[PDB]
Amino acid sequence: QCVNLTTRTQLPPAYTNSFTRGVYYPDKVFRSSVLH
Amino acid sequence: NFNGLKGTGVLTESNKKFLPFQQFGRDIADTTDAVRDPQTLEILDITPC
Ligand SMILES: *[C@@H]1O[C@H](CO)[C@@H](O[C@@H]2O[C@H](CO)[C@@H](O)[C@H](O)[C@H]2NC(C)=O)[C@H](O)[C@H]1NC(C)=O
Ligand SMILES: *[C@@H]1O[C@H](CO)[C@@H](O)[C@H](O)[C@H]1NC(C)=O
Repeated sequence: QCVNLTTRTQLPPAYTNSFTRGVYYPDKVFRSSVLH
Repeated sequence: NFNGLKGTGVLTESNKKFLPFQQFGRDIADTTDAVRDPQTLEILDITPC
């Protein structure tokens, strides 16, 4: 049961300024009070 | 030896709060200076003798 919808509305998507997010812990190791 | 990490040192109980995904900690010289114990989940400082 897999019925598609005709009700698709086309509009070009907005852009947004991602300031300083999306940092993640780069490896499975602990470090502290340091610049790396 | 912890998990194959051979070394000579003095072990001590630590207040370095390793997050759940971590297993080892390291110094500015790229060497392991703390390690959570694989049997009982506490963090140990490693200091050279
Ligand atoms: C649901 O609609 C899509 C289109 O939105 C159908 O995909 C088309 O399938 C035909 C062949 O049947 C192709 O010639 C078109 O190029 C396809 N269009 C797109 C945009 O993919 C799909 O077959 C439909 N399915 C059902 C079950 O209705
Ligand atoms: C080792 O395993 C036994 C049984 O599997 C368990 O009772 C014991 O708590 C384990 N050791 C530790 C430190 O949890």
